[PDB]
This record gives sequence, C-alpha cells and structure tokens, in this order.
Amino acid sequence: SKKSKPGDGIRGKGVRG
Repeated sequence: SKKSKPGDGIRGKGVRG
C-alpha cells in the first residue's frame, strides 16, 4: 500500500504499518 515492507496487495509497494 505504498510505503516499505515486502508485501502490500498492490504488489510489494509496502503495507502501511
């Protein structure tokens, strides 16, 4: 979800946490 972590669901743009 466009941050930094290895998965988001919107590819691996990085989940928000």
